[PDB]
Amino acid sequence: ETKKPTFMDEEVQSILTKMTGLNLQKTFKPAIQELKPPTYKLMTQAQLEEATRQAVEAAKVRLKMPPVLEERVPINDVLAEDKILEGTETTKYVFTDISYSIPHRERFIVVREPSGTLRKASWEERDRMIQVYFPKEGRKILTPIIFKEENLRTMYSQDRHVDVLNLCFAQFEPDSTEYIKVHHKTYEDIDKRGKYDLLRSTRYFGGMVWYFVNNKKIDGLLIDQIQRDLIDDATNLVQLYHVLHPDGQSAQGAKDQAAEGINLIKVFAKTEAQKGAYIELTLQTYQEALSRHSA
Amino acid sequence: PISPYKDEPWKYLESEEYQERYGSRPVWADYRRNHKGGVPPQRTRKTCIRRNKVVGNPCPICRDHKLHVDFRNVKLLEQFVCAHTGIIFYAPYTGVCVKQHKRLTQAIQKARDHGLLIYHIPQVEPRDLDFSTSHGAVSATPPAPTLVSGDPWYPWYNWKQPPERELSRLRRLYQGHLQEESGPPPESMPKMP
Amino acid sequence: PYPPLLRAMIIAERQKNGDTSTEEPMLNVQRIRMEPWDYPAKQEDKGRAKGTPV
Amino acid sequence: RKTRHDPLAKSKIERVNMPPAVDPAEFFVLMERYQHYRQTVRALRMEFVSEVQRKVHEARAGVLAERKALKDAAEHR
Amino acid sequence: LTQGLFRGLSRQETHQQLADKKGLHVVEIREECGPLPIVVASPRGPLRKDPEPEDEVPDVKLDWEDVKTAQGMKRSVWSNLKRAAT
Amino acid sequence: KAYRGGHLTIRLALGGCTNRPFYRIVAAHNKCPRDGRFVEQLGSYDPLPNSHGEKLVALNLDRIRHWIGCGAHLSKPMEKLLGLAGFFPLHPMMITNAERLRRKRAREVLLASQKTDAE
Amino acid sequence: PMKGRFPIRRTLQYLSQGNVVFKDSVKVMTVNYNTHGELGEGARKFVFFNIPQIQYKNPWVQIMMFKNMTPSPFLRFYLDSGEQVLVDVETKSNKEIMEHIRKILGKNEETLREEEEEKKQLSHPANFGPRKYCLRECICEVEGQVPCPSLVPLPKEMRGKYKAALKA
Amino acid sequence: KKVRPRLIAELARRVRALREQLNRPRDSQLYAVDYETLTRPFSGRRLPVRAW
Ligand code: FES
Ligand SMILES: [Zn+2]
Repeated sequence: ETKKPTFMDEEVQSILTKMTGLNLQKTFKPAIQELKPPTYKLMTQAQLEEATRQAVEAAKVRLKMPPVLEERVPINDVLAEDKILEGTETTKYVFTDISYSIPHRERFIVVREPSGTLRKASWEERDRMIQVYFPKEGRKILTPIIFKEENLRTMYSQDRHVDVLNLCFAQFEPDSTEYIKVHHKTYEDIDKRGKYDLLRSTRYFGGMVWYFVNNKKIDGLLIDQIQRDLIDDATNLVQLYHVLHPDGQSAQGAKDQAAEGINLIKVFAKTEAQKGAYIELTLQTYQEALSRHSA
Repeated sequence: PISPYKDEPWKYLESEEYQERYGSRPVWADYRRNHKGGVPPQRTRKTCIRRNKVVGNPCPICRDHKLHVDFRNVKLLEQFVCAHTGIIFYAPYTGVCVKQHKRLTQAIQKARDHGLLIYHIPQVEPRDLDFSTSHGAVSATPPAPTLVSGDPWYPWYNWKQPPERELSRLRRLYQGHLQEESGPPPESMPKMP
Repeated sequence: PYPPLLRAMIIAERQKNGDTSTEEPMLNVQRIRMEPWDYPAKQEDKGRAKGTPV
Repeated sequence: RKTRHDPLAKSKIERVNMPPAVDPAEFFVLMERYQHYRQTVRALRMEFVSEVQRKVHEARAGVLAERKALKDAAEHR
Repeated sequence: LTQGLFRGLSRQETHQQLADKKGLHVVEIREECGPLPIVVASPRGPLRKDPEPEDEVPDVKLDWEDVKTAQGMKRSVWSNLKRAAT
Repeated sequence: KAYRGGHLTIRLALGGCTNRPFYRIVAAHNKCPRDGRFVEQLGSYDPLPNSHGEKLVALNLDRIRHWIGCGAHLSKPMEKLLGLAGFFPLHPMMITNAERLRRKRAREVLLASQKTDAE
Repeated sequence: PMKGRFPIRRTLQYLSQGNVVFKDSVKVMTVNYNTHGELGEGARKFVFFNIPQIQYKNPWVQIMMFKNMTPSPFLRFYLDSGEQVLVDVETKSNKEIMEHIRKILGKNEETLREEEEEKKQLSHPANFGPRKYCLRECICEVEGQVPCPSLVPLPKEMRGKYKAALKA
Repeated sequence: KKVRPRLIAELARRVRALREQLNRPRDSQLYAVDYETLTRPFSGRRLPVRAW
């Protein structure tokens, strides 16, 4: 019938890509790591334009937004129950098929409990064993202590939200509960303190827009874009909101009035936006300043 | 010597007694080792304090009892880390003893675990190419018949009492070397009350 | 029947390849003719004691 | 360990290892378990043996393999 | 040693002189900053429209000491030693 | 090296330090030393429980099925690891050793009960 | 400095830049070039720069050179089946020659990646052993597992010295 | 690479194999048994207790 666009649709990818923008200075910020003496080349105006172009192609590969998944379902499956083995052992065995040419989500990992029950390993146990025999740089077997409440607040206080997302992407899987909680908590702190610029020109901006839209918290973001002369992104945010929520006061009103450009913000501001008054004032200031420049 | 900054060591670096002694340079700047030759030993002394007794030329950490190596004193731990590569200097670089260089590396790694010290965190790639849990390994498997009826996987797991004619053969086969016949085992494992 | 794990890995290949079936995988033990341990062996392939009288 | 030429000890000269006692019930039940267990494993072994024979013959004499050997020879000409 | 040190440190060509000499952009490539081209110097005069002819093999005299190190062949128990700060 | 006769076997190769054993599953010739030369490594076994209280066992099933199809044998401890996993059936003596333990513990409950009852 | 003209040729970084990896058919490569003549200029540069690159990638291939035997230069390959591949290289640069033999007798990029991929499967990360072959030697290097006794002494209840004493 | 011949290693090998065929023990010597000590006098080995 009518399916609502997903996070990986070409239409949504292009919208979230444009909002993110491209900033080479922040995308390729000098890393604090082991250094080497740089290399120099004598280039022309055209050779410099091509090199700057190849950096744009490589930055769009570094800004690739990770896919957004739903919380994976627990694993509760028993392969066999051998009651004769009950009481013969004190601890449980964890068998792990280790074959190189197998994806880790198709890999068999079972557990023989002391009750003789041969079940499948839980998600927490699968991801742990896959790191013992197929280690990955950045991931640790034991959950770090940085992802705790008190420690995460410290990182937020230093405006290191992109660091928390990079730690979470290297330690947890996209469909894990911790990957979702840590991401969602970070998104809620930005909206509270208006730090939307931090995630700009990164691969974590789209996922942040996708969370506010589905939970209807685009008021703060929509304001920031207006305060930065980014109306094109501000209008695309309302267009996206209407798509995912067709049966909304703003969506229905827009169709009736056929609002376009700045009008969409006004229609959405009064009907559905919680901070309708503040938006109109902010949008008002911008439109006045824009008129002066046009003169 | 009882330092007043024992519990709050970060207050000594932001005081005037620290500025009048070190200034803006690190604590290990005006320190030189006493060794024979131009090339120094590749290891520093184990410790500058032996049974509450300090050596003639203590290291930058052992000479000032008000400098406490804690994971909270971020301003002191930054003097032992390169601001361009984020690498901890080896002891011969600064001149600290092995005992304090082992305490700094821990405190420096404990502050990076609490988010107090800034360090480079790369942007890694995903572990898996696909994210589909459409496989038996991660999903439910059709319970086998024997599992639904509460039966063992193979019939010969359970005890089966053999005929009498077969025991007589064994008794005849092993005459004078026998053991008391054992009956069917209990259904479940006993426990000590 | 196949043992627990092997059975679970044969049913997953079916579903991965697309074949949909509810039949149980089972081992054909009819070929395996288990003979008793006291069955006469071959004496024409058996060795002999060496000539080292003690 | 010892060799054939090394002699025997004087403490093992008058030694007789008596066989263990037999439980008629357990002995018979356990004598059938090995009979089935070993029959179930003899079939598994034959299965795996057929898979190693297949792949080898497939590799040197297969459809895909012979479909690529002709493509490489046709591209050479 | 001293008369030669001051001699080579005074006859070194900067990035600005090089650009003016060849009328081309001097771009800096760093591994830490990825493929981003950093312009360190540009000519004040007319920028040339033709590029430098790419050379298949450069006829530049090498130093066996540097080539022997890059190939993991210069063994020495005195190099890369831990020393004090300088 | 060439051994007279012999065959390939999938056994356990002890490792680790004193009071800290760590076995590594390997396919090696029958006459070769325990911890000597091997053909391939097919897994590992850590007897000592970890922090989570679980014993880890790695198995390269794809390769264990290859060597069993090439003429390789199995050792008793290794046949008991494949039965605990579900790859092989429960070894007959894994079952009988459990029955012996049951009768043994039921024989101790009597004496314990009699003492508390009689005395 | 390094002796000889164009010393960069005698470097591992330059010898590994060759992109001509012959197939299994190629067994012998014979080069016939003239020392003089404008037409044979490229053949001389091909013997001065690239033959080192070709022989380094194909060490089991015999390469024999002949001077001033014919009025014009040419290449000739001898395959294992008995077939000969004549290649006139007159009025051509060394790059055209290096690119031409790569198309008729050299392997493509698809055939190379495959071979490399096979090697990656020879070093299983799960395996434990010496640093030369494996990443980890023992499983005590894995956090969570019991550490080595050399670093962290084991509990008195887990040592065979006291297990025997406690029992007797 | 020219191995130096070992002729005595081949001479004795032939002699041993020959003597094993001319001095071979018979079934009367090999499989004899003393019914009091229950030992084969040829090798002086006791039979298993279950065969006595
Ligand atoms: S090396 Fe792993 S236990 Fe000693
Ligand atoms: Zn000290």
